[PDB]
Amino acid sequence: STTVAQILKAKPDSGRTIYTVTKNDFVYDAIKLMAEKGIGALLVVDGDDIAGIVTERDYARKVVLQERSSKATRVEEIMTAKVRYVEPSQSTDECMALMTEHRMRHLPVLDGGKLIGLISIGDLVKSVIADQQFTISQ
Amino acid sequence: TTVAQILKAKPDSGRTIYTVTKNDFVYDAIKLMAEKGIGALLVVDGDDIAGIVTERDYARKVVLQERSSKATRVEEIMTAKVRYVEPSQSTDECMALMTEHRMRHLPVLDGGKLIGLISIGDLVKSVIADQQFTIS
Ligand SMILES: NC(=O)c1ccc[n+]([C@@H]2O[C@H](COP(=O)([O-])OP(=O)(O)OC[C@H]3O[C@@H](n4cnc5c(N)ncnc54)[C@H](O)[C@@H]3O)[C@@H](O)[C@H]2O)c1
Ligand SMILES: NC(=O)c1ccc[n+]([C@@H]2O[C@H](COP(=O)([O-])OP(=O)(O)OC[C@H]3O[C@@H](n4cnc5c(N)ncnc54)[C@H](O)[C@@H]3O)[C@@H](O)[C@H]2O)c1
Ligand SMILES: Nc1ncnc2c1ncn2[C@@H]1O[C@H](COP(=O)(O)O)[C@@H](O)[C@H]1O
Ligand SMILES: Nc1ncnc2c1ncn2[C@@H]1O[C@H](COP(=O)(O)O)[C@@H](O)[C@H]1O
Repeated sequence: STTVAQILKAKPDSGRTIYTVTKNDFVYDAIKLMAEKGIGALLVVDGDDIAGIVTERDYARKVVLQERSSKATRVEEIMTAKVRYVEPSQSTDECMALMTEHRMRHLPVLDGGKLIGLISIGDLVKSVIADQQFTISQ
Repeated sequence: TTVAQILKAKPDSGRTIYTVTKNDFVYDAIKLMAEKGIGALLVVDGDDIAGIVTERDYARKVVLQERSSKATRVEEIMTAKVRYVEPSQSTDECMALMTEHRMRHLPVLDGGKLIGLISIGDLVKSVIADQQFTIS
């Protein structure tokens, strides 16, 4: 088994950086920040406690299709509150099952109740093939 | 495991491809993605593959550019240079492509004929679909 710890150590710097917004932030500001960092999710924090999680999938489904403006809508209105998480001990296979079964591409990592990072379906796919050999022609 | 097997694994053997035209409005693309529970649409120019548009394009190229989805065409935000695979190819190859090129969707062509579409989630499922897990 390859672990969540190992996935984070591979991440740049060294998975320690979690990009974040508060519940009161405008959705528009969430979307601008995602764009600035090249990411598709933000952990929603209200002063150190995990409030929820908001992603590009949330923005595509719950704003303009609901007659809302990202500028006049707050993150809380579209985020998922019941956040599923993993611990650094868990295997990538377990993580992939969770993502598949619950239809989510992001998993915060809590260690003893401390948020230590965040992993995504992309980090998991990379670990599956990262050491395999390919050709440009293949 | 092959792309063909990934397609076979899907409910209608992956025969359905949810599609839009280059002239359609982004809002109609977005509406349709919601309607069908998906994150991408193949963009057709009346029977030829013109591009691909995903929830990521929508997140990046519309309101952040002062545009409205009712007032913007799919062509404006789509990716015109589409990468694809054929059924012969292995899931590892598809995973590498998605990782290296930062895309989560691959149309599947067979002899220049579109047969279906696979996503990063189809690949991840194949990796663990046979594996045993407990709730605990
Ligand atoms: N070449 C690579 O190193 C690499 C790594 C990861 C993903 N990818 C690919 O790029 C695309 C990335 O999308 P994804 O589907 O994994 O989702 P994503 O775009 O949300 O994730 C991209 C990277 O940013 C990180 N990230 C996302 N949200 C974060 C947050 N709030 N705080 C801190 N870090 C965060 C992820 O852990 C991941 O490493 C996919 O096509 C995937 O295959 C490539
Ligand atoms: N339980 C399952 O069987 C299952 C299967 C696939 C994905 N997932 C999960 O659900 C989420 C789905 O996201 P995703 O990131 O793979 O992207 P997605 O939301 O675009 O894909 C969802 C499913 O719809 C299909 N699809 C998407 N666009 C299509 C189009 N234009 N035409 C035809 N089919 C299309 C995909 O191939 C995939 O099977 C992820 O968390 C993933 O892990 C679960
Ligand atoms: N760790 C998580 N726990 C619970 N829900 C999540 C998590 N990550 C994402 N989601 C939600 O699941 C949906 C898809 O997210 P994603 O596939 O990560 O874009 C969105 O409605 C998200 O808010
Ligand atoms: N098969 C593909 N070929 C080329 N570009 C793609 C492909 N799939 C998605 N993209 C683009 O890559 C970015 C991320 O897409 P996705 O991860 O599939 O949401 C978006 O700008 C898409 O338009």
